[PDB]
Amino acid sequence: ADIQTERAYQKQPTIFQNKKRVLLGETGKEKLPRYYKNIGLGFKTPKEAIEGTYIDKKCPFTGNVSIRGRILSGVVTKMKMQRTIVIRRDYLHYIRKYNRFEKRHKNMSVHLSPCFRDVQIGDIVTVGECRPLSKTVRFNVLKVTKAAGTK
Amino acid sequence: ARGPKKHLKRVAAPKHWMLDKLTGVFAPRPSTGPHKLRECLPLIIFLRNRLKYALTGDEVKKICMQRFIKIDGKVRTDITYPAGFMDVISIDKTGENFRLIYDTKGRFAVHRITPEEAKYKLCKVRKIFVGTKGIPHLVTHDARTIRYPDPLIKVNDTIQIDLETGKITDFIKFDTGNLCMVTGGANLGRIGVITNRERHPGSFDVVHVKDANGNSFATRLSNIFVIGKGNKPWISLPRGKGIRLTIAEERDKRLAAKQSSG
Amino acid sequence: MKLNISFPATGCQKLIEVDDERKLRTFYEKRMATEVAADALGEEWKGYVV
Amino acid sequence: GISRDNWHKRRKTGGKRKPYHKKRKYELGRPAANTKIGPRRIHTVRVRGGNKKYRALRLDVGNFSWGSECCTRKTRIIDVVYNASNNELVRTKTLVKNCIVLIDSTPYRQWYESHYALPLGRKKGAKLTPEEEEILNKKRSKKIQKKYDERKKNAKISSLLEEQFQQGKLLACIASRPGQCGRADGYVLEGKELEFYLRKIKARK
RNA sequence: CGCUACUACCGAUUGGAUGGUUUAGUGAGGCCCUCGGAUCGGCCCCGCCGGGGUGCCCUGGCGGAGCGCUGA
RNA sequence: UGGUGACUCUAGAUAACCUCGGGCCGAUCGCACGCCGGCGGCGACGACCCAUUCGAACGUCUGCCCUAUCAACUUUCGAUGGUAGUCGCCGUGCCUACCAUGGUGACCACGGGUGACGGGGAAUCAGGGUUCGAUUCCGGAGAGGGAGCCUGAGAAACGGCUACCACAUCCAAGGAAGGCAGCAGGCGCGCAAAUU
RNA sequence: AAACUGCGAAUGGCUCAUUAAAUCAGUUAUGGUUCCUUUGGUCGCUCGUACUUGGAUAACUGUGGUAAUUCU
Repeated sequence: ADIQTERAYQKQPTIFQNKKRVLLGETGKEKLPRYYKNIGLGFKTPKEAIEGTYIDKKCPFTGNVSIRGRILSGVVTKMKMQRTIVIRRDYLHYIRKYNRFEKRHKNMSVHLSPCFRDVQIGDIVTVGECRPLSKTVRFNVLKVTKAAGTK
Repeated sequence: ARGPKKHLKRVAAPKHWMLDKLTGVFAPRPSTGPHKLRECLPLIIFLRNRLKYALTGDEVKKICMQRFIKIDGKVRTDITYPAGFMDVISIDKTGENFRLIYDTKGRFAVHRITPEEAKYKLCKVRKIFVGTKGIPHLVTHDARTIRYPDPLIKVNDTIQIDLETGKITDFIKFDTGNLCMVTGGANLGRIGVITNRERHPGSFDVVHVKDANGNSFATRLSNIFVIGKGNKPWISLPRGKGIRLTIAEERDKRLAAKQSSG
Repeated sequence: MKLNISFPATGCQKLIEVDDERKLRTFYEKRMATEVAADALGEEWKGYVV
Repeated sequence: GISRDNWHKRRKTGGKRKPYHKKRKYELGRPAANTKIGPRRIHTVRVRGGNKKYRALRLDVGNFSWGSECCTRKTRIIDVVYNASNNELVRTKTLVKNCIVLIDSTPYRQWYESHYALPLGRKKGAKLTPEEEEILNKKRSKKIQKKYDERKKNAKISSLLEEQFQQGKLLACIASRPGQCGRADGYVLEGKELEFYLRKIKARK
């Protein structure tokens, strides 16, 4: 697919893609190295990140974002922006006078890289905290676990 | 507030200074220096409250301005100078030397050391980095920078600085079986052998320490200071050797001392 | 309008009181730092420029 | 004045946020440095901490790099032809980061010809003047001519860059922020990026 | 249904007051940008024995009565 | 080279650039001192930069009183996100241009009220709880109300400046000057609070 | 003494008007920034009048203006 759907050229800023080509420099292939990094904390770089072609500067694996801070989990509830999803974290808040709990939830707008295709509503996502990416986004989707019902 | 603060309230001061709640509204705000505000001991507190060499801050000022106090071998005339862990305070007029070392209660002790021990100190290396044509540099807990350190010295180790020259003479690795003091937290002032280190990536590592009396405790890796190689300290320890007694044992010792004394 | 006249070659100065506007229609409508002949003040001022 | 705060912004729920303090100095903004092309005019700005920002107001020279040949040269900026953010920036000819410009190819061609024995361009196909054959052919020894011939084999230029050199101007992208550092530096467009920006410039006419 | 008194409503009509919010017009004053150039200097230059061209004759401060360049 | 869980880190190499408003690489000062001229101790001060010392700033997670006689709000003039930039000390719809149609809500959004600064904490209390917290500690805000700035490392400072609105002082009417929610003190207000 | 210069005057003190995920508390992050001062390190690392360069301006002397100011 064409990765150049923007008014400006999309590229990985750390990759030089027009190193000089000559007869010896080209033998039936142009070649294009792919910048990717191994984020920490045991998270493995998805295969599509390594062998993909998308340009996403907020992607944890091939972009310019450092995963540091809280590592949370949520359930995907809305996928209707570009490269951003809304997940819902459900918890119980303890009211002490009644010695009981009440259901509460918080929505979280988190960045989803193009490396995670086939993400559905109800999927569980492990997200990691990064620097502010937009007005409301501060977490990047690190891992996707499909909801029970995969067959 | 605009700009930095320049005052410290008496009640908001660090508790281990052991200041009253009636001898004024303010506590001496320690100057910026090699040690943090809440982990230091100002020179006025040491000279007046601890050693009783002065009865007022004016007398501390007189003592310090007569150039009688050396801190790590250098004369300090700043009465709010932040003196901290492992530092050496020399008073050549009275011919004494002290090391700033925590009690088991978490308070800096009046720990007199020999004039030959006052020639060196121990520093925990806070970071190591290569700069400017590949010269290695090391930064310790005294905020002092040492160029060309041994390529075996890493973060969390301990190095013995010669105060006269400022150069490294020896070093202790951070490893199990090594003696260490605790320099923060609930176990502050305790001494023991490192038994384990739980690595928590992206968070604080936890180090387990076993006392000389079989007691065990844990701290954060930033609260550990390697004191000696093996179970032999490289510095003289205070009266209590880092053994935190329970309240019952302390009461029993106090009662025995009362019986022996009166 | 009085005149605070200063001779810098000897560092002297004096406050003249001029009340005749005929003696003054030589400085009027002239901005600062403008060199004007002082001949309109009196016979003694002939040749002076201030 | 110009404020970069967030409490004037609506909440993410759509709620309206009331102001609890007046504007702070550290939240300020400044008027844009509309860096036009012209004789060098740069104004120094005192910024937070006492440091200096170089608010360039006019520039006509930049340190642009030919990446494939690794040839960085100081070069006159002729024009600005494409701007991805706003089209009005090309109309007013404002130098900003990532704006496509036409720069002068002369220093690059001089280095190009000092690393001699490439395919013919304007070397002898558009200009045959003297005073430059003593830097093209000269009187070379065995070692020197052998080294130049060893350069010759791996000495080629993409046809797009070739016609750009023929026309006297090169397409470049400004990789520095002239309104902050005072320099309009960048790199010559090549490869697929050059094709992309040529197609974008063509589609604008 | 008559006496007597206090609240409250709708309030006949809107005389009432520290009031707020707003479309449109105007808009002080800073800051920035593009200009402006009162004025003040420095070089080249007609100059004066307190001025290297030594049959003393002439850098540098000036005493050296152009605005041509240049800086603030 | 070295380091981190993780760098587009650190260090290294190359080609060039290097701001009229222009970056550092010392025309500074004291005390003790001795040769044919040389050398030199201990200081003071100052300047780039690297080190989180004191911080500040901006983010993460969770937690706040009453109200539905407030049920849909935001999206025009940024509302949610994407791309490029501008500005900023920096991350960021922070602000522009283009693009997508998003974002929040009965798990109470949005609006309204609060005799609401928040917390440490206080009174009362069998176990639960109820009520309070302007008030000496920590954090925030303000200096009559708004707004805009200079200087500076740090202020949108008010025992700084500039203007407007309200109030108000002196004047020879031309002009000049102001800011006690600092300590005392006065008036007013009041049930309600001290020494110029 | 005065004055120029340097530093502080952004701390402290007062008050609780605003303020309802705002502030604030605990937790965490800056690998997204700045940081006077202190402390330690760096400070012949640059191949291109020096046994010390220039112009002012206060304080001071002197003449003043305004009814009036920490005006000048």
